[PDB]
Order: sequence, then C-alpha cells, then structure tokens
Amino acid sequence: INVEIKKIMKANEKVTSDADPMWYLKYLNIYVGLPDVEESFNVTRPVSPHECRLRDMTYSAPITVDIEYTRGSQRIIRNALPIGRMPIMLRSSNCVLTGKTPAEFAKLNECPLDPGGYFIVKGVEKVILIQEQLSKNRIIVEADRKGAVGASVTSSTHEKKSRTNMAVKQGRFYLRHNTLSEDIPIVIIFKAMGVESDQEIVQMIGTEEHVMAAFGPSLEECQKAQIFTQMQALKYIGNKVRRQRMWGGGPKKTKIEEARELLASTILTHVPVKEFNFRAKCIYTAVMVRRVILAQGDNKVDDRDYYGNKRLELAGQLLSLLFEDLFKKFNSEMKKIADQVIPKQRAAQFDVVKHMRQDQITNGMVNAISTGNWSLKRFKMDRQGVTQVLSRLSYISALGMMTRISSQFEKTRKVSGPRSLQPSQWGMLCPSDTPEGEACGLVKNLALMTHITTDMEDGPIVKLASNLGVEDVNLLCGEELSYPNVFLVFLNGNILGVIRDHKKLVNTFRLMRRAGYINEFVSISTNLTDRCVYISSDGGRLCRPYIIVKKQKPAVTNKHMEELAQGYRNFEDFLHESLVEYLDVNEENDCNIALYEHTINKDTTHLEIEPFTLLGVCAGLIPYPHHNQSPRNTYQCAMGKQAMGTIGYNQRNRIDTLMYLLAYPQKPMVKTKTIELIEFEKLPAGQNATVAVMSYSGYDIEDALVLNKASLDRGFGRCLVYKNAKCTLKRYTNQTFDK
Amino acid sequence: ETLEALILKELSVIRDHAGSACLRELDKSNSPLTMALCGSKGSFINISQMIACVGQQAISGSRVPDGFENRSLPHFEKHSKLPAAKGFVANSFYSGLTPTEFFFHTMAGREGLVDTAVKTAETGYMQRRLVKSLEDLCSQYDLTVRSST
Amino acid sequence: MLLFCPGCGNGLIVEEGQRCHRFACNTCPYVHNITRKVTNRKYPKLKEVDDVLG
Amino acid sequence: PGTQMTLKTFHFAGVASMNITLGVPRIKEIINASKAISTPIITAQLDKDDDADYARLVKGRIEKTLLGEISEYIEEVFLPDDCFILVKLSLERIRLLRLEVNAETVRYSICTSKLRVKPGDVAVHGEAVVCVTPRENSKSSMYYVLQFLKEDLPKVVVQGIPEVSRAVIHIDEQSGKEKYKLLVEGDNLRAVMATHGVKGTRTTSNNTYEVEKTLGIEAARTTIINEIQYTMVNHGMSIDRRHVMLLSDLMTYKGEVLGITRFGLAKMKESVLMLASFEKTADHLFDAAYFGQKDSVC
Amino acid sequence: RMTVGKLIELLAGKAGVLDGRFHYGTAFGGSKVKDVCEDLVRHGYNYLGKDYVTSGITGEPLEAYIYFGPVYYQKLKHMVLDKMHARARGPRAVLTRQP
Amino acid sequence: ADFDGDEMNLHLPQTEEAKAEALVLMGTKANLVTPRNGEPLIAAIQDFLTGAYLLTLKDTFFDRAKACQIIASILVGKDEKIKVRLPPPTILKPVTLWT
Amino acid sequence: DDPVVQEIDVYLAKSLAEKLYLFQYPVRPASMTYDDIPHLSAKIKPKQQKVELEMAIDTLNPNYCRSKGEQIALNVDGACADETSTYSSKLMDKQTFCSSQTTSNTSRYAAALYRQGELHLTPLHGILQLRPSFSYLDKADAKHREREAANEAGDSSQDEAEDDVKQITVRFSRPESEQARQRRVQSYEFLQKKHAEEPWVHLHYYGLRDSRSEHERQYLLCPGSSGVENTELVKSPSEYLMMLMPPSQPSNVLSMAQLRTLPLADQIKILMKNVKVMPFANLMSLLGPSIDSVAVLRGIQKVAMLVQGNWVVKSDILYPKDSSSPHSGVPAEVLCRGRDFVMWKFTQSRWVVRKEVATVTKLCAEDVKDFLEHMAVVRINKGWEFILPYDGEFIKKHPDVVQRQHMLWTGIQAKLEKVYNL
Amino acid sequence: LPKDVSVAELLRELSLTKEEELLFLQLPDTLPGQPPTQDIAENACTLADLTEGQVGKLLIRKSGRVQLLLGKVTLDVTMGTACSFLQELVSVGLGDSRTGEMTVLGHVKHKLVCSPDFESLLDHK
RNA sequence: CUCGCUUCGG
Ligand SMILES: Nc1ncnc2c1ncn2[C@@H]1O[C@H](COP(=O)(O)OP(=O)(O)OP(=O)(O)O)C[C@H]1O
Ligand SMILES: [Mg+2]
Ligand SMILES: [Zn+2]
Repeated sequence: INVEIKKIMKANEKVTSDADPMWYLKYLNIYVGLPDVEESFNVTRPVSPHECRLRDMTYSAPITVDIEYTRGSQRIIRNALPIGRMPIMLRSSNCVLTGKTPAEFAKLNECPLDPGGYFIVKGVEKVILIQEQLSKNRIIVEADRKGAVGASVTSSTHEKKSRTNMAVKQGRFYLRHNTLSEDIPIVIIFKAMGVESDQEIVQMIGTEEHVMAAFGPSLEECQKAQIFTQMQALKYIGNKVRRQRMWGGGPKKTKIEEARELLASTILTHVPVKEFNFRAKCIYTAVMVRRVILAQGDNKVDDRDYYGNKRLELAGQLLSLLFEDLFKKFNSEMKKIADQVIPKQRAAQFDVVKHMRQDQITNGMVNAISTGNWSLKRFKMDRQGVTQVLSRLSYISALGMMTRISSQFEKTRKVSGPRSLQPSQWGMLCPSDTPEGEACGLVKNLALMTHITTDMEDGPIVKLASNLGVEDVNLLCGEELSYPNVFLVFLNGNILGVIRDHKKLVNTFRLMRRAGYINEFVSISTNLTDRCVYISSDGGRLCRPYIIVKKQKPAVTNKHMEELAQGYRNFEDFLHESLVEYLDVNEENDCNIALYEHTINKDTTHLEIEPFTLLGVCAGLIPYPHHNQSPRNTYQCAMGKQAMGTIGYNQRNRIDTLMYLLAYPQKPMVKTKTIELIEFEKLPAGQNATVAVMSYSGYDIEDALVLNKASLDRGFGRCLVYKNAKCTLKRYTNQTFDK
Repeated sequence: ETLEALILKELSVIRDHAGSACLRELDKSNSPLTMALCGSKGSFINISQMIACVGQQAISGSRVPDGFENRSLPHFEKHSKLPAAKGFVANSFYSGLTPTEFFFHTMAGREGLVDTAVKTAETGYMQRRLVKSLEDLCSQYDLTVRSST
Repeated sequence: MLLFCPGCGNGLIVEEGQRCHRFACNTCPYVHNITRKVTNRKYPKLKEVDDVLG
Repeated sequence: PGTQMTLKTFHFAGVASMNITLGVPRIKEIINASKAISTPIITAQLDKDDDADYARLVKGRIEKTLLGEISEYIEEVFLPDDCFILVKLSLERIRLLRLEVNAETVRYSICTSKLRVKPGDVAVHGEAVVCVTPRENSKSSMYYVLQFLKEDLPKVVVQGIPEVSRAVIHIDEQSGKEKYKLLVEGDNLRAVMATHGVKGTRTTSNNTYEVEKTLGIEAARTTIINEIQYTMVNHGMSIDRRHVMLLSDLMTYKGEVLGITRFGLAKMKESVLMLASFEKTADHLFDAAYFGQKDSVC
Repeated sequence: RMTVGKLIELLAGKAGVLDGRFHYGTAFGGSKVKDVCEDLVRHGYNYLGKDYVTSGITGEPLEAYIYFGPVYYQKLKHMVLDKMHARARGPRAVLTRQP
Repeated sequence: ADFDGDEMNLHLPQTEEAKAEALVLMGTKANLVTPRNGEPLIAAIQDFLTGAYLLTLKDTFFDRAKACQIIASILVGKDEKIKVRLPPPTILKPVTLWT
Repeated sequence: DDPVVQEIDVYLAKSLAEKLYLFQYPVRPASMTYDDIPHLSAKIKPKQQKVELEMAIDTLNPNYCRSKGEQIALNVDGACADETSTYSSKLMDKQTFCSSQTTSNTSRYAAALYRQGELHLTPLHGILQLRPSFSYLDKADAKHREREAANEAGDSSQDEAEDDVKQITVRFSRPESEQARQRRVQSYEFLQKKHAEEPWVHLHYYGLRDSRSEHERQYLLCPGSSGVENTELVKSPSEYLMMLMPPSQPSNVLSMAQLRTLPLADQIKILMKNVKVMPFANLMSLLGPSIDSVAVLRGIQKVAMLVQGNWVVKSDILYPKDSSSPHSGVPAEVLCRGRDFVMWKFTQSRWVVRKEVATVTKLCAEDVKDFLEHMAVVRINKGWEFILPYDGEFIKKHPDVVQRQHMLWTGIQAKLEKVYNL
Repeated sequence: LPKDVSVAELLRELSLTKEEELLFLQLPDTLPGQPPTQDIAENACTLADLTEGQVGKLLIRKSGRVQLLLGKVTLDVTMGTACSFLQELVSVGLGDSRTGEMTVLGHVKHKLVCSPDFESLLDHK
C-alpha cells in the first residue's frame, strides 16, 4: 500500500480512446488514507476495527486519486477523487490500531495482545494464507511417466508464463511448446536462432566424448533434412506454427516472421534478446541440453520438494496482482465508455467524472477477500481457498493460524514427497506442526525465527558481478562451458556469465554483503556438480539469521550480548557489524553450521543462534518436546489449536458466532521460553490439576481418565459457551419495512 | 550398498545390546517391564528405546536421504556417511534428543502418518470393488456355492 | 567419431569418390580422401558380476 | 487385512535385492488380473541343484545378453577401399560367463530384424572378429547408415530369452544340502520352461496371466491361491485358505482369469442394475436400453 | 507412546510448586531431572515423585507407590452435549424423501 | 474404538423380525470369533491383562478377608443368585493364605 | 610475500584507439590460421559495425570436389547469367564470413602488447565474431523460385500477351494504431532495413606476412619516459570503492551507524533514551574519541541528571507531554513526577523500598515497577538497589557539574516536597 | 594441458624466451582515476580518457600472487578462459573516407582478467 | 433451501 500501488498506477497512468484523439485521462497520484465508514450521509467518520466487527461491515479506507483529463479540449484536474476502497489489514501502517498504547487499545476495544495482520470484511475476520509455489525461470531436470529424463523450464515474466520442455523420446532431443503443432528437433531451433554451423552447436553443448556420442543422433536427424540456413529453419518452424483462432489482422501471410517472433518472445521469455540477437538464448538452450545429457547418465534427477526452489507469496504480492487486474479492468471500462459516448452525444462534452463508477474496485476487493477465490484472466490464474476465516478458539489458535502456509498441491489426491518432511525445512518450517488428517504435510507452519525476503533492485548485483571478473557470455564460444574449471554464474535464472576460480568470487560477494554494499538478503550459492554459481535476489525466499564463525571462534562475544542486554545495540547493529547474517536455504546448502559451541570445528562457517527456534509457535507449548515421540508432538499441536481458554482482553465486548471461555484459567507450571516470548501466560488456555498416574476402577481402559467430583464442584474445568443469534430488519424497495 | 548394510548392522548391534543390558539391569515390579511381559501394552523394543537407546531412524527401510547436496543436514560434512549424520540416535528418550536426532525422528513419524493416510483410501477402494464383485454368492442347501444366476 | 568441415563447420559424412572412400560435407565442395586406417573404438562396459549370492 | 497391511519395505525375500511389489499394490495387481504386472518373478528349479557351474550355464542360457555386453570393442574402420564395422568378442568374458557363443553364433544373431542386414553383409575373419558391411537401402538410406548400426549393433541379442531381463542364482542354504534355483525377472514362462537344464515341471511364476496362458486355468487358480496367501503371510497376518480359494474359484470359473475391475465384473455378472451402480452408470444403462435386456431381481 | 516428556513435566511441576518456581521445559534444554530431584528431596518428598498412598475405598495402603504431581491439563471444545444426537421420524428431503 | 472422542452410531430396528435377526445373527455372544481365521476378537484388553497377570503371579497371597472381597466383587447382576464356593486355602498351617 | 620479481611497467597508447578491432573465429582452431588464404574484399559499416570478409578458396587442391563445386555454382547463379554472380568462374571460388557484434560497449577491454619489461595497452573500438555465412543458399532458393515461375509460364509454348494490367491498387495509408506502429518499429524486418540503410564501405586486406603489418605494429607502443608519475589515477581506495559502488540514491529504531550520522545532541538524546542509566566514560567510548568531552558533558546535562555519579535520562525525555502510561493511561506529568521522586530517593539513598514509593506517589504497582526497572535491580532482603555502582571518578574530575546537579536536585526536591507533602 | 598461472606465464615469457607476445586483458569497468579535463560526476574512467605514458606497475609477489599497482590501489590479475579458437588482433584504419586498411597486428593466445582487490579496499576503510 | 468452499473431529 505504500510502494507497489504507486508502481501499478505508474504502469497504467495514462488511458485514452482511439476515437477522438487528443482526449486523455491521466493519473497523477494515488492515496489510500485512513479507515473510515460511509454510514454518515456523504460524510466519513473514523471507525475502530471492533465497530466493524459489531456492525458486520468492512474495515476499509477510501482509495482516492488525483487526475487530469480533457472535457472539451480544456484540461480539468481533480486533486482528490475517490475511486475505491481498500480493506485495511489490522496493525498495518494505515490501521488505526498501530502505534497505540494498551490504554488506547482499551479505549478502542481491542486486545493489546491481538496478533493483527488480518482483514475484517462484512464483520468476519479473514486471513490470507501464505502461498507456497515452485520458483519460476529455473531449469528442472525430471523423469517422465515413461522414464525418459527430460527438461522443463517455466519462463514467466511480468506478462507471460510459458513452460517449455525438452524431450529425448528417441535418443534425440526435441523442444516442445504450446505454440507449436509438433515438437521439433533442437538442432533446427539452433540453426533458426542464428548459429548455423554444426561444429559451433556441438562446442556449445559440450566437448566431452560421451556428450558427442549422445548428441550425434540429433545432428544426423538434422542433416537428413535439408535445413542448413537460418531461413530454412525459420520456414520449418513457421510451418510447424498454429494460428491463434484466426488472429484478426493479417500482416502479409506471416510465417517466417511468426517463427522469428515466437523464438524472440514466446520461447524462453525470461531469457532476453537485445535486438534479435539469440546468442544468450542459444547459450541457455545449450546449457539445458548439456544438463539433460549429463543427467541421462548418473541419475542425478532434481527433486521438486527441495525448498531452495520454493517461493512464498504473502498477502502483498497477491493484493498487488488483484489490484493490477482490477485497475486494468477499470481503465478498460472507462475507455469503452469513452468510445461509446464521445463521438455521438452532443456539444455537451463527455467527461469521465460522470462515469467513474467507484464500486468496481471496492466490490472486487471485498468479494475476492471474502469468498477467497481469485480469478485473474490477465494471468489465467484460478485460485481457491486463498483466504480463510480466522479461528478464535483460543489465542494460540489465532496466533498459529496467522503463521500458516498452504501448498500449491491440495489434499485432493494421495501425492508422495511434498507430504514428506524434507530436511530442507530445517530452521524454516516447524517439523511437528501439521494438521492431523487428510491435509497432513500440505499445510505447514513457519518456525519461530524465520524471515521472508522481498524483491531487490538487482542493479548493484549485476554491477559487482561484472566488476568481479565475470566474462561476458557473448565474448566466447560455447566450448568454454565444457571446461572443468569454468563455472557458470546465473542471476534469477538468467546466465550472468562465466568465471574461473569461483571461490574468490563467492568469498568477495559474501564479504561485500556483510560490509553492506549489497543487500543482506541477496543469496549466493555454488553447485559443484553442475558447476553453476547461483545468485538469488527475488522475493519470497526463506531466510534465517546465523552467527558468523571465523576460525573456530564466533563473532558474537559475551561483551556483545552484555551491550544488547544494556540497550547499547540492537539486532540491526549485529547485522551491520558482520556478526549475524541471514542464510537462505540455497546458501546454507554450502555453509557448515554448528549447533553448539562445543560442536564448532575448523570447518565451521556459521553457528546456530538457538536450537529451540526450530520448532514453531504451537509446538512451543510442549514442555520437554524432545523427550516425546513425534506423533505425540503433532497431536498436541493439533489439540492445542483447539484448546479452550481466554481469547483476549476484550473477549467480553466481542460478539462472535461461537466462543469458548474457561472460568479459572491458570498459567502452566512448566513453561517453555516460547510461551514467554508469545506472552501465552497472559492468556492461559488450561488448568493445572493434581494428576496421579495409576489404574483405578477399570474406567480408564483406553485413553479414558477419572475426574474427581469435588474438583468439578469447586470450579475445576468450569467452562462458558457463548453463542450468537443475529437478526436483520431491512427496508425493502417498496416503502415498507420489517417491524 | 555393502557399506550401508554393514553400518545398519552395527547400529542395530548397538541398539539391541543396549536393550538387552537395560532389560537385564531392570528390576521386577517395574511397571513398563510388567506391562511388556504380560503383553497388555508396549514391548521390549519400546522400553529399550525410551530407556537405553533409540534405534536407527529408517525412511523407506534405509538411512536418511540427503536432503541437501551430498548431506542430510548442513550441520554435517559433505559426503559424510557417519552414523550420527544419517539417522542414528544415540540418545534415548529419557536423556532427550539433540535437534538433528529430533528432526530425523520427526521425519520417520511423518512418513508413518502419510503412509496411513494413503493406505486408508487405497484399501477403501479395494474393499468396495471386492464386495461389489463377491456379494452375490451363497452357500446353497446342496452344499454347492452358486452365483446369483 | 564426429568430424566437421574446416570450411563451414558442418558435419562430415563418409562417401565414395572415383578413387577412394572420402569424408565429404553436404553443403560445400570440401572433401578429404582417406589415406590410412582410421578407427573409433568405444570399449562398451563388460558384464563383470559373477552373481553368486545367498 | 488391506487396512491392516502396513505397506512395509526391506522384505527382500532373502536376496537383499530384486524389489518385488508386496502389500496392497500386490493384492491389487493380483485381483486386477492385469496381463502385464510390475516386477514379475519366475522361480526355476535346476536338474543339478548342487553345482554352481551348471547354474551359471543355465542362467546364461536363459538370460538375455546383448552384443555390447560381451564385445570388448566395436570400431568403425574406413579403409580407402571400403568402410565397415568390426566387433571384437572378448572370449575371456565369454568363457567366464560360460556363454555358448562363438563368432558364428553372433553372425546368426545378426541378420535378424536389423534393417534386413543381408547374410552376405556379415562375415567372420578370426575366431572372435565380426565384420559388418552395410549397403544403402535407397529408402532414405545411404552408406552413412553406419551410424544407425553404431546405435543398435551393441543392442542386438546374441543369447537368451529376449523377454527375460535378468536372472540371478539364488541358493537355498538347507543344512542337508545347498541347492541352487533361478530367480528370473522376466515375462516368458514357456521359454524358461523349455530351456535346457531347467526342471520345467517345478517352475512357477508370479504373473497369473502368463501362468494361465501357459499351463491352463487350474494352474492359474493354484498360482492365484499361492500368491495371495504368500503376500498375506509376508505381512504376518493370516487368512483362512477357504476365502482365498473361493476368490480364486470365482476368478477362474468361466475358463478365463477375470479381474475384479469393471471389465471383468461386466464379463462375470449379468444383472444390469448392479453393473450400472458399480461403474459407468450411463453407458451401461444406455446399452441395456438399446439391447432391451430384461433384468431379473435375483 | 513413550511420552517421557509428560513424566518429566510432572516431576518438574511438582518441584516448582514445592519451591515456588516456574521450571522451563524448553526444547533441547530446560531444567534437568537431577535439579528437580534435588529440590524434591530437599522439600521432604520422594526424589522421583512416587509417594506412599492409602486407598480411599478400603482404607489400606497401596502395595505400589503412586506417581503424584501437577500436570497442565487443557479442556477441548469437543463436548458430549454438543455432539449428542438422536433422530425421530423428523424431516425429509424434497428431492429424495430421506432424512 | 479408543475412547479419545470417537463417535459411534446407534440404530433401533422398528420390526420384530428385524429385532430377532439382529439379536440372533449379530449378538455379541454370537460373534466372539472373527470369520477371517476364527481367532477370538472380543477378549481382555489393557488393564485387564495387567490386572490378571498381577493377580495370578506367584507372589500373590490373600487372607480370607481380601480374597472374600475380591470374589464378592463379581456378585452382581445374574450372578446374584449363586453360592460363592470359596475354594479351600492353599497355605493353612502358619497362616491361612489363598493364592 | 614481497614483490620479488618482474616489476613490469604499463604504458598506454591512443594511436589506434578507434582503429583497433578484435576478430575471433568461433569455428576455427588457433592452430589453423588464415595467413595463406588470399583475401578478396572486406565490406564494413563504421556505425553498427558489421564486417563481411570475402575470401578465395583454391580448386586444384585434392580437398575440393570439382563436381560438387560445379553443381553448387550452377545452383546459386543462372546458367550463364554472370550479371550478378556470387562466383566469377563456374566453380565455388569465394567464401563469405559475416560478423556478429558481441557487445555494445568495448571500453573495458584492452589489447596488451608485451615487450621486455613493458606492457602497452590500447583500447578496442569494437569486438566482432566472424562466422562462415550461408547466403548463397538463400540466393539459390530465390533463383529456384524465379525458375519455378518460369516453369509455370512455360506450360504453354506460346503465351498470349496477358491483359494483366496492374489495376490501380493504391492503398489507403491507414493511420496506424500506436501499438501497431510500435510493433512495426520493433519488427525484425524494420531493424534489418535500418541496418541496410547505412552504406557499405570497401576495404583491402593486408595479411600478417605483409610488411605493412609489421610497419603498423609499432603504433601499439607509445613514446614516453620509463618513469613518469601519472597525473590521474590518484584516487584513494575509499574513493575508488565509492566510485565503483555508487549509492542507490520500539524506540530504538535507529542503528549505530544511523546514530553516528546524526548531530551530537541527537546522539546523546537517543543513547540516554535507549539506556536510561549509563556512566560518562561509556558515553565517551560509544560516541567516539574524536569528540571533545566538554561538548558531550554539555549535551548530557540537558537530557540527563546525576545520581550517585552516574547519568540517568530525564523523565520528560522518556515521557513526552502527549504521552501517557501504557499500563494505567495517567498523563505523562504524573509519570514525570513519580520518576523524579524515585531519582531523588536514589540520590538520597542507594536502596529504595517499592511499597514506600507506591504509598507516596499514589501510583499503581506496575508503573512503580517500570520506574524501578529502568534504574534499579531487586536485591533480596534489601529492596531495590541502583543498577550501577557509585562512580567517584567522574565526581572527582568535575566538581562544578556535581554542584550544578546538586542545586538542581535541591530545586527538584523542593518541588517534590510541595507536590507530595513529604 | 595443465592449467598455467600468470606468474609462471610471465616468468616463461621473459626468462625462458625473449619473444614478444600479444595479450588480451579485461580491465574493470571504472579505473581508479578521474577523467582529466574531459568535461566530467564520478562517471566511468576508462582507458579512452587516460593519456599516454606509464600508468601503473605490475607486481609479481611470492607464492604466485600477481597484482597491478595502478596508483594508490592495486588490482589482481588472473587467467581468463583458456581460449583455443583463432583470435586475430587486427587494425582497421579508415585512412580515407572511401578506402581503408586492415592491418593484421598479430594473434591472441591468452586472456587476462583484472579485478579490484575488494578485501584490501574493505579492510582499508 | 440448494450448492460449493474451508476448518475441524475420528
Ligand atoms: N481417515 C480415517 N479413516 C478411518 N478411520 C479413521 C480415520 N482417521 C481416524 N480414524 C480412526 O481413528 C483411529 C486411528 O488411530 P491410530 O492411528 O491407531 O492411533 P494414532 O492416531 O496413531 O495415535 P498415536 O499417535 O499412536 O498416539 C482408527 C480409526 O477408526
Ligand atoms: Mg479414536
Ligand atoms: Zn563444409
């Protein structure tokens, strides 16, 4: 709401119609303001979130914009013109609850310990779950149903997503795309993309003997056809092209041009061609072919469940996509209205202000957040269950639901692998916390100490990599790719170049990141098997702080912790002084981490801050969880999500559809440090009972337990159940009303 | 694979000898031992795991696969096939498990849970098919089993 | 083995001229007559296991 | 018991190898009566169960061996007068594996389903040298079809059953005597039985379809009973033999092994309503309406 | 189930309520068994929580020592009152006249 | 079932024929053995195997009072109309003890 | 590891700054060179640099198939057209090499000529990759298409004079939508036409064996003294690091670096707000030795008070006039009065009883606890003790400041006695 | 061929042989200097702006370290990608607007890469 | 009411 919306508006700042040129509508600046209610007749009024809860209304703020346009060729400007309403996340920058004291919270009828971070729509609390999805623009080598080891890359830019495949179905490589009638040999594509000599193609693929032995059949198949020039391959591809349902407008029986456009734009979108120079795309497809050939021997098939290839979409990215779609629809509707009105009406010049319907954006946002189904035709994205009703069974219930993560695959089928607990979840996701049932393993919880990166500018990374000796790919032929000491350096799926002595490059990059000249969330990792240095700067990656260890002694000393306790320094000071650094999953693949000081050896690069941060929020309630069997921990996480107890300090004024309270809650006698951190003891959800472990009367055979009548008579386990009964008295279209 | 088999054998030797020692040193009237002897609940393996030493954690009948590159967790060396780095849990439940051992144990538990989850649906479909096919038959009065027709 | 034309870099095939077996390119008049023995061994993997077990 | 079965692993049946599907997938494959099953096992008994040399000889007789697996090197030589492929047989490995394969056996193996290589093309020069001289077929074929041969000349079968993939020498370590059997991961029971040195009277198989087509419907019934009981026993849970015998009799009472799938159920049962209720409701109902099939309520 | 953590939690809670402290059951750490055993023996109770117990019914001592201590029990929302269900003839569905 | 919140259904047949069929064919006393292999399914379970095992251990020795109480624990319901038949004591000279 | 050997000098030459190109053949191994191949022409474009070499290949050599040469020469050209023939003779005699531009800017690349003890660098005006072009096949296909048109016309031996008058199909210059105009501008054909608009420039070839090669090879050197201090290249390592990495553009939010960028008074205020109890020597250490002690003392006297030789942040700094107690919501003036009373009690005695403070100030328990925790710790059987020890060194060094704080505390004590009726 | 190193490269280029050699070194984007009266801004300082004469020294230390002292700062020089294809350094001099000369200066065999010693620049300040 | 969606329970 502070940056992205302005970027979206700047992308769509000017709208005009083809009919009647010199007419335009230009957006200047956009504001969201503070939350308000439209109850007052043409007047706003500040509203607390609890008031929105009680009145079954939405907690939103007015989307206003200042514009300049032309009515009758005279420029008219508006400085504050409402166009929509944003549902406001609680405790956000614009939320009224932010920066408030507990007394002020009491005046606003909101619990100071409420986690916030959820929307209020039509009186219900909806939470947008963090989505998990495979990273885009990455080469994935995988086996098919028939066992053939092929490749796939889902090249996705800001506009188009296209998954292109490479197959080895008959000992030779074909490239498959949705825009081609039939998959075509890779050598024909190589010839079409500028490089025509077969020797250059073989040099790009690799100079190892088995590589030539594997790639020979493709060359023979290419030579069987008479394709030897770029024009011939372009003609072949254009023949293998399919028209998109009689595309309106015909630019001269296009074919070769269609093939060249598909090669330049549609195929491998993330790889950019400067001006119809396919050198970089040729290198990329040669690298893909080489990876397929190498993986066709030793079965080094990459696994999808590795979380170094996973990305997390928060509420911000989803809301950005939704607002972009809604704003584009609004501008399209405005342009269509302009086309329908301006050229026929009257000397009464058409102006947009009489037609800028304000319920479009507001209704779209409200419906998308409430129903939870997102339909983006501009992206062809049909998602369901994005938002869920916040569970108010207990404080732990809401807190643990606030940190949930949904999977891209659903309990719709018996899958295997994602459901499993991969070792990559270390420090990032809670191992024990998972819903017991059909969704076991597909809904996960973040660890206590974790962070999700945002997007970076990507400029200084390129500048530093260029200054660090990375040779340009265009300057050398593909044979250098096959050298044993030459390492490819990527950047978000794009070949940044080549380098020798990758150790120096990696050490310098890490040193620069520690110094602060590079953003601390930029990750650098090395894959020695593929000899590829990956530099990741996209958002959504999981990161975790670790104490830097240099020569068997941690950078953090007792004096530093004493200063932190005294308040001289904070965590950011530790970050800046090269004492603690964030590690990504891909980066921590290359590091050596010591759990404790006594485990530190000569080859240790990082130190674990605290092992108990491995567990999540719900699993933090378990006393001595390392002494139990893991299924017991999972059951306890599930059970405690459903534990009865207090909700918050405003639980009396709050009116929910179903509420459970405990008469005399008590804080636990054996409390984890996680309980202290989340202030669970302020809102306990249980009672301490004098349990005696023995067999009695045979009434406790299978998991049953015997309760004391006097204890129940004295208030033990006494509980309160609050239910809601709501009615509406609405006035109808006819001037008659319910009474 | 020979090295994997030998390492599994040695870890099993450690586990079972520790269990034998703990059972020998255990006194009578020990409630876990009493409940294991009469067979009401538990077994000697559970007693050994929760007293003496937890066994090697097995995923699909093998040691922990390397989630990262050439190693299960970053806390161990690359290409390290040491027992502690591949799933073995020297500590017992009474002593408590270190974070790596706890993670491997949780891996095994989640494997069991997902196995049960898939098994329920698969056997439900198989049961439906079998009953829909076999329900017609009846033992007649002439001692001959006959179909509906 | 795989051999490439020094002229244009396309793959060389084996054909017969009027005097001798020669390497030839499909897209240019370059040829190369064969003088002596030319061989390309591969050494395929042999079945090494005796397969006694139990 | 399907619910009770744990779908365990490491039940290698004493060989520490040869992954065989056991559990619910095994029961599903057995009751489905699929023609081709995953991991089919053929157990073969030897006439001389005590000798290892005889066991390896019959294993080499039955197991498929490719040309590239025995030839020490294959080289494409382009002499100034002619170009041809030379294959050098490693006689040391041939006698080590005790394969009854010479140069002439390889020559006879060639000229079989290889672009119709003429017998005159193949020749023998030495004791373990094979020369192949291909000629253009004129059907989009030139002399530079050499590569094609280079692609598949090592992939021609010289000895063994082509359907058989791999046979292993299993040994029973009985205190009285250590006797040798063959475990064949193939799908050709008739060929294995017909091979010399194999006591075909006492060779079984896992694929119920192959056993049926080879040895009759009663042999198929016995195989079904034994396989189901063995699979159930592998998980430690017991089922009375009468239940599995009844199931096998139902599967094999029409003279053909019929699975419990919708196709076999359609072939077995006759009532329209049950067929419609189980699967493919609309298709069954429309076909019954077309045929005018009157259905009783038996 | 091998929930040794429950036994350790019971012992730690007994020691803490005896000496007026809040013991920690932090993962991969927390108060060790030896310290709570020393606290229990210092306070006059058995060092393992097992206590001599007289049967309420017969009024005679039990043959085996009983494991006493405070455990943090939490009530769940699943109640028999909400879950209890009984159905008379009742209503039926319009499409298929079934309950 | 495991008494951990499991819900069970309960149907009431509305016909004399159905009631008789249920009582005869599906009586609990009539289905003590599973049809799969004839093994008994309805048998003693936890806290009954343990209790009986402790009771039948060679260590146990009861005087007349405790043995009488334990035996009289069963004299309810249809067993209210039977003579107890206290077995003769095993050890009787030094002390009168029932094993 | 000292620089033991080879202290080589590096010279720069700009004689061939704009005339130096690097030609690399990706398909030609370095062992085989083009020294012996007679070149025929070189076309080049100064802007949008694209060099096309035109070389001659011999025919009498055994590595040439004269039959295939005749066939390809017949295919590319006509039978005896020769008006625009890619080959002068009836055999394939000429080979075309076309250049691809590797990168736009070549400023970071330099050619280094090495001589005994010296290395001369020269900037490269451009780098191009020369590849054997296949253009005669396109011309052969075009001639094949026109031959096919001739074959179509040849269906009848005599063709009647076609009344194929070109009806006037003068097309509407349709005003193109700006999207379609942008598409046409970005079309490959438009870019190729724009490239072709620039005229070609013809160049003769002078090989390595030519004497002109050795003659112009001397231009890579520069006349200059062996030891000269360069007027430029004098920027410090910090300046160089700044140049090659240009910049993009709780209450303890600011970091230590951000604190040090702030004015000294703000730094002292923020440090006192964060710590609320700290000695003067620690403040001197934290701010930095480069800051004079008198200025630090002046700054701290405006935001802190002296208690037992230590410095405690003023109450009004912690509680602004618009703030209130987070626990009770009382106005900040009452909190300031209570904290002033607590600090006065700490000046009077090292131990403070919590119950006495609660009774005197009439405040709630948690507010008193917050007041005490900021500057005191709990000592069992003794109450609350000041967190820091009595610092007599600072008192000895600055008696005047001690007297200033003494009479300030006297005034504050008078105010507190008036307010709380002590 | 074993992978050679810059110290051994120059050592054999001067001690083992006295023949001149043509090298191709890639310099960093900005040199540690200022455009001398080039009408500026902290912009890029390339070789196109510097004048003739000695611009720096090449240091060959012990243990094979190869540095380039270009004034106050020192870069490090390492081997580039070992190219095996033909690379001809030629001079294309358009002496006339209608006719120009191509002068094959020599052959390029080895490639050097010069990078800023970032560790020294960081520990310096 | 119908329908779908989620969250549970087991
Ligand atoms: N999806 C399901 N289908 C059928 N029955 C289920 C399902 N989920 C739960 N149940 C019922 O709950 C029971 C499962 O309990 P079980 O798996 O044996 O113990 P558990 O849940 O592993 O407890 P521990 O973790 O061992 O303490 C058996 C079954 O009747
Ligand atoms: Mg249950
Ligand atoms: Zn050629």
